[PDB]
Amino acid sequence: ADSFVIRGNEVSQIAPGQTGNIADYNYKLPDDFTGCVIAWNSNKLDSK
Amino acid sequence: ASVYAWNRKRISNCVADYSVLYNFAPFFAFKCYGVSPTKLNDLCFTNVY
Repeated sequence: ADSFVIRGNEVSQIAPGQTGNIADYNYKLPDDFTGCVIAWNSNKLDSK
Repeated sequence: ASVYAWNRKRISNCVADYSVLYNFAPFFAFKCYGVSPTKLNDLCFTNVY
């Protein structure tokens, strides 16, 4: 597991099919991959 | 547009550097249940509507 945080518009884009800024420039997940994705609220705890 | 008499902007004979459109602003849906919306460069489209 790796620490990660990204936009709430792109929090639903965690699937390895959304190829773009999130994938080609930030992090790409291989097609033959096994793993889980979990998340919780972090907007009020850290915001400016 | 207002959605009651929707038009069809037919893209004529030209070149649609799709990466230029992807360089403008982030996209929200980007969901394409067809051709892969990643390698939209090296295949040729007859007409776009």
